[PDB]
Amino acid sequence: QRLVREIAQDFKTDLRFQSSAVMALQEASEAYLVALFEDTNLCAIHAKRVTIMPKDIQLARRIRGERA
Amino acid sequence: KPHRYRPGTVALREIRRYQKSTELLIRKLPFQRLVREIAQDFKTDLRFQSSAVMALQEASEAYLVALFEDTNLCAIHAKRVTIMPKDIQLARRIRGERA
Amino acid sequence: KVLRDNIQGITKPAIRRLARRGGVKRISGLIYEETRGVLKVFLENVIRDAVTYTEHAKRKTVTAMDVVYALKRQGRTLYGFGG
Amino acid sequence: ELAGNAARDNKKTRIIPRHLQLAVRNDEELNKLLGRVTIAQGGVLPNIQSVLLPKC
DNA sequence: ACCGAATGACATGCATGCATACAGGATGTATATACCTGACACGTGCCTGGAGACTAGGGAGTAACCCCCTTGGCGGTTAAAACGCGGGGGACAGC
DNA sequence: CCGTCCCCCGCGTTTTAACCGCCAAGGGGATTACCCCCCAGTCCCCAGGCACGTGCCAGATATATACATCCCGTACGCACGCACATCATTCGAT
Repeated sequence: QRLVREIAQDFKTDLRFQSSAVMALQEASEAYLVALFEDTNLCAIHAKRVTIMPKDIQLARRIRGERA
Repeated sequence: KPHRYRPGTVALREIRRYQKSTELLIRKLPFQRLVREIAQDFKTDLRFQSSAVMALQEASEAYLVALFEDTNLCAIHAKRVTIMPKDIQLARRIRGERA
Repeated sequence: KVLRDNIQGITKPAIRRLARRGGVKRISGLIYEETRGVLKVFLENVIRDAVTYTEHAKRKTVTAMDVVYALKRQGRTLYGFGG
Repeated sequence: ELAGNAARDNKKTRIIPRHLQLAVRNDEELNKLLGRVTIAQGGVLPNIQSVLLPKC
């Protein structure tokens, strides 16, 4: 709730936030993060490793196309 | 006696050539025959309008090329040079079509 | 001792938990940073649109439906909160 | 403008789709709008991965 | 313990490995040249559809009010974050 | 295949800052009223654009030639180890 208020202040000033609208961002971000996580393993296991490193999370976000 | 290029020395040349070029690569005749073959199942004796067929060719190569370039990266990510099918499965997996 | 960027308010163990839900076994230390940046990037788009609908409606208050509409734009629909 | 510019930069005065593809993919700002669509006879941008380069 | 015979160490002869720079020479590419014409560029209709001017009636824009729900604050506990660390096994490089 | 480390992991402290529970204010979101002014609706119309022809051009298209480049061989250095004789050590005789 602090974080959203901080970032939103850049785009505009004095945004009172409806309480219900808040938890949505977590859930949407959570699943997006969760989805972005699982596929990273497949990238990781593909190189026969077990630990994920950021070069993979960059590669994964490319194949989806979002990196560009 | 005759000169021989080293392995891969030739291969990179076509890379440069083909990306510069912008024409189709599949043989024209078989592709029109194949689409007729597959389309036969959905509907009997359909007539393919002549201009329509190459459109399927154009998209297919465009769709195809996108696959290999993507499958190329993971092979490098796998510290390899040659692609094998397991890469394409992965690439198709990540985009979300195979799964 | 909380006055700083709230991005660091996203504690490292919280990330460690999410990796588990995605089935990640082992995590290197360097992940915790780009994950912040990557997540940071994600907010930038959604709120921008979320702000846009609100101010277009002249509303000073961001409401729930504004969120799902923008989320629908990015090809990620959200069941459960209206519409 | 970009297409007409680049085709002229290639010593050609008639605009053709190969020129047209080059402008869109070379400007990221437009690449966002046209990332989805591909153009007939577009041709791929000249690109080779660095690791593919010769060992020396 | 120094003198010989013998032998290991020392010093270098010998041969080799390896690197490197080149020059060749071959091939592909770029240049360098004519002809060629499918094919852009007008050019001429020809009409239809966009503009002008007309009325009519509702939807957007105002004021106006309200109350709730957002924001603010305000202690208490305590669960979770932060920290230390010991180490082992995952990455990773090399053959 | 081998190995190799280090750098994440569990685990123990322990700090705190979320989390709670409560209290308050008022901004403002939500709701109503008025209405005028604004866009849709018609009629007429007229010229912009479109369908068709048309050629000319240059855009192409083909020619021949020069140049750029790559690979292999070549040579050549060199620093090298192996091999070698010699220098220095060692066992026997002294």
